[PDB]
Amino acid sequence: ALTQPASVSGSPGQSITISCTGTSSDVGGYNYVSWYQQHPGKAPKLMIYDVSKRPSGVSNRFSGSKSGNTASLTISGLQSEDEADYYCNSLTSISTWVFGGGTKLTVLGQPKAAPSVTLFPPSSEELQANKATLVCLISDFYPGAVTVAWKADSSPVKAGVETTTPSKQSNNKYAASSYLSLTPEQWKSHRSYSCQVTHEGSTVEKTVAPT
Amino acid sequence: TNLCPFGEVFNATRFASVYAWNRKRISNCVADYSVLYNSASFSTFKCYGVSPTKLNDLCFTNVYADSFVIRGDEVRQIAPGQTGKIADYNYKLPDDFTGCVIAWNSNNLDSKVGGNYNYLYRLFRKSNLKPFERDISTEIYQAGSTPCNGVEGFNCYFPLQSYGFQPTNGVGYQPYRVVVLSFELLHAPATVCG
Amino acid sequence: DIQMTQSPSSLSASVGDRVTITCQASQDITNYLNWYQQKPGKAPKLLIYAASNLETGVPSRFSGSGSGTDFTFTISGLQPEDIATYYCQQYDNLPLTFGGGTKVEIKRTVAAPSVFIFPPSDEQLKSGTASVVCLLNNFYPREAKVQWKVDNALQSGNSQESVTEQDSKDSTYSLSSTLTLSKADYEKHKVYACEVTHQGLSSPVTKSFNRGEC
Amino acid sequence: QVQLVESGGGVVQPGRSLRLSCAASGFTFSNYAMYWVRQAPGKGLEWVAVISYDGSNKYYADSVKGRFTISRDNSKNTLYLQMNSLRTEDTAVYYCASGSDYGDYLLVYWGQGTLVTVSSASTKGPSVFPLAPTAALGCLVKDYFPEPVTVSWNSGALTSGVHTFPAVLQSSGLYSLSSVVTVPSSSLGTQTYICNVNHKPSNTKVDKKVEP
Amino acid sequence: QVQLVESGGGLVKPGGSLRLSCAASGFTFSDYYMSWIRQAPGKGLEWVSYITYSGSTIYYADSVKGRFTISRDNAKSSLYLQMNSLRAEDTAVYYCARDRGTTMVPFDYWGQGTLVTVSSASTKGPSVFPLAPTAALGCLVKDYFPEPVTVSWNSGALTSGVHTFPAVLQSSGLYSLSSVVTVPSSSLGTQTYICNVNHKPSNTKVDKKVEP
Ligand SMILES: *[C@@H]1O[C@H](CO)[C@@H](O[C@@H]2O[C@H](CO)[C@@H](O[C@@H]3O[C@H](CO[C@H]4O[C@H](CO)[C@@H](O)[C@H](O)[C@@H]4O)[C@@H](O)[C@H](O)[C@@H]3O)[C@H](O)[C@H]2NC(C)=O)[C@H](O)[C@H]1NC(C)=O
Repeated sequence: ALTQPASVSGSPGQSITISCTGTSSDVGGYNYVSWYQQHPGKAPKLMIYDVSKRPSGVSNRFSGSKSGNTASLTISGLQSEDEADYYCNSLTSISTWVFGGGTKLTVLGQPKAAPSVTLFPPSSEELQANKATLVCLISDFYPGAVTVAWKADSSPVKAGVETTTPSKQSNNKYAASSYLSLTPEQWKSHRSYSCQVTHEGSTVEKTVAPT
Repeated sequence: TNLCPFGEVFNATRFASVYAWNRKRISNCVADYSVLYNSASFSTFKCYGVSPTKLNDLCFTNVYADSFVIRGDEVRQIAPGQTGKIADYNYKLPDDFTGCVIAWNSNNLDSKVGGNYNYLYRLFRKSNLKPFERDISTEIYQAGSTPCNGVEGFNCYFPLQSYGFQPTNGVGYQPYRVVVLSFELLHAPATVCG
Repeated sequence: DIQMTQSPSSLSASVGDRVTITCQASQDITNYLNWYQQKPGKAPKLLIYAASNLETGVPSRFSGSGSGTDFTFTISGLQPEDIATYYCQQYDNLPLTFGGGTKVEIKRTVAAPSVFIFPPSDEQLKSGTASVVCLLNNFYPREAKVQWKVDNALQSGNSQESVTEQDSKDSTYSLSSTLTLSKADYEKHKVYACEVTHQGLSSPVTKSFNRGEC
Repeated sequence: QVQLVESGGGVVQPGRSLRLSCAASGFTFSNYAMYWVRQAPGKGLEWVAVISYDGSNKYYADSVKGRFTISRDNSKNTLYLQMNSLRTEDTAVYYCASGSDYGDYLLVYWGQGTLVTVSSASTKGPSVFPLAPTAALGCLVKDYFPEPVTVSWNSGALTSGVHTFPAVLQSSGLYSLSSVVTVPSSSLGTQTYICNVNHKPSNTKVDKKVEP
Repeated sequence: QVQLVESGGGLVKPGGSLRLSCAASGFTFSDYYMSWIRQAPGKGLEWVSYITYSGSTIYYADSVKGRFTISRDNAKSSLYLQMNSLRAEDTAVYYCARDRGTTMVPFDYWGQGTLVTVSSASTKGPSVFPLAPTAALGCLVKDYFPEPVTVSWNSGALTSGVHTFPAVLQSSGLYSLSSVVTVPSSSLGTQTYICNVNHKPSNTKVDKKVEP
């Protein structure tokens, strides 16, 4: 695989550069550049091929280049719609094929959003089947930063946690779920279980008690 | 008072191999060669007898158009008094050549992964090729003593072989299209001008 | 399947001599034969193709002819570097085959055999065996006799001769007669001598030594 | 018009085989190569294989080499895949590549793509339970298989405050999804909330009445 | 300039298999026939195989049929050969021969060749012993296998007055050669010398001084 930045961000109207680095045998030996843009869940679209060449239809604002064993793509005048992934590609004269990697771009227009966290005691029907999965539901946070850390009475707990990668929700924020796997003897013997989340350093406390 | 259909010639979507090189007689135009000359999209542009700028503002009576696919390393063979595979057995410009030759990279159009088995070039022959001599014959030449009987075998297979054209090749090992111009003068009035 | 016959199987002559090799076919082959040259160790090289044509870059001193079934190849004047085996092969029918082989030496008047003797290396003595060698360098002709003598006792049956190919400048021969033994009996014996009885010699000369002295 | 339509596929078991295809129209199918690109869920892309323009030459990714076969047909303009010796890692959505003109090995037209998963998990119907404590409610669609199950509150009546969370695959093999409603405590008891769960691979209707 | 470099080789068990190659240069490799000729140690030549330009027609020798195969590759400009069910008597130096080239001339510059053996004892390396006394010098290599072994004096610093004897077979089953060098004793104690052994089947490069 090649080298790509795992993330990148900027302000609307700025100009950003993204790195696509490989070895010398493939990208450094041929003018065989190829860049792409892929909206979430849609089909990719060709943007740049072999130096800076653009398929008929894409605007001239896109621009890319390559140096040594490094390929570079430069955007001018960031916009909200251009906030999407980007992929690079080139030839593989060792009789194979290879792609660049992953690079998520996020043009930040709003500063930050605080999460909306919800906690529920396990359903009465779940406990009857010797099951107690404490579930804490999180929503409305931005950017994509949320980790789960369940809080017992007086000791931290992370046993059998289902940690999630933040997914952008509809209102230009993110949202997530949780599932805590402790034994029923852990669920009832505690005084009050608390749900503690971390989003961009922000924490909102929600506690549950056995009723 | 119409232009020469250079669009369908150069920008054609299909080309014939060199031994079966195609020909299109063209005449009776108003000609602007500068659109190609200054296009600067051609990796090579030479010819002999008249300079491009001086020929653009000049009248001529008859011109032909021919085209095929060769290899980059052998592009130099398209010149008077050259030698090699193509010069000997596939195409040989006369010494007093008065046409024009153009060639550009077409690795983006004609090459194909795995090797393009379409275009061909003649390999052996009993003699040299005359000027503009086309030889479509796939007749099995017999340099032995036993009868040939058409089948391909121990003596002198087809004088026809296909390039590889893998895209992963070097510069000279990739196909460069070519269009050979021909400029001649006769007693007929000049039908093409600018 | 068609058999080919080279003739003769051996040949010797001095410088400036003219020699001729002959090739006779089994069935009719008009003008389809080649002539090769294989210097020892190296790879062969075409000399004359179609039994009539001169390869470019080969000295014009080679030439042959023949047609139909009987074919001949001639050499105008030998040279101290034209010493190599020669080969011919059919050129028409599906199962190609080559000749049989023919060597071409160079004949000289005579050369006196220079003699040497070499003691075994001490590290080989540490290994536990004795491989003594008697050198005869830069002599002629190739035939010669070498005889060992240890403590006035003739030794034969455990010898081993290795002869080099003839030279290209002076066209001489050289033999390295090696008498390999164990160090035990080699220490049991003290005096060693290899004796040569060559034609060019007038008397049997013998280089010797004494173990432990040198 | 220049378009591409993939054949289709679905869930399969490991070690088995499966065939995929791709429909073409609007261009000379007989004059271009074909490729196939796969993308893991929420990750990068990966080349799979190539096929020459005339069914002559073949290539394979070092991971798939020995498990796949490609085949085309200039008559029906129909390209064929055959994934053999199915592995669960190969689970991805596979894209039918162009081989477009003005180009070479590179890829342009990029038909939509068929999602195909490989997992020997127990297909279990959705069992729903309430999520009861700006107070919120919810329904618990836990331990189901496969993905996905669609939810709807009051059959298209509640929309303000609906989010989809990452219900990442539990290593046991069954997912667990839910639905949320963020509503002030003043209107919790007035109106009712019903979670219309529809597991369309099983076509079941399961409901529950959550109340704080 | 026109050359023909051959691939590797070495020991092969009886009935085993091996792949040979023949890289090319200086000529359009797609315009010439190919053929393979073998020569046992100190015997006559022998035709084995013959392949046309496109792998369309194939010929073998009646003694090798059913066991040999040829191939071509117009891209890599490199001829191949794979031999299976090896007989012991196949041990020879298989060359790399073109045929009936573009002009007309047959069997042109066909080149060096690679040894191929059929035996199974070991792949051990040599040991050296010096020899010291108008005298001469030399170093002795002994009990090595398999052939060949090239030797240079002072990394080929000396070119005249040097001799190498062609090795023979020892009764144990190994080879052993010898090399001597002569010089006037004027510079006996002044200059020093080392012979450079190179046993490619084991790469055991050893050197050794020679002084009384
Ligand atoms: C063979 O096909 C070619 C492709 O159609 C023909 O080339 C077209 O010929 C026209 C004749 O004038 C050229 O014309 C001008 O090009 C400029 C530059 O366009 C570029 O700049 C714009 C921004 O202004 C950018 O968006 C484009 O992507 C280009 O980078 C235009 O501004 C003019 O309005 C005018 O169109 C074309 O450039 C040329 N096409 C190409 C791809 O170069 C060619 O003439 C044909 N040959 C024959 C003999 O018919």
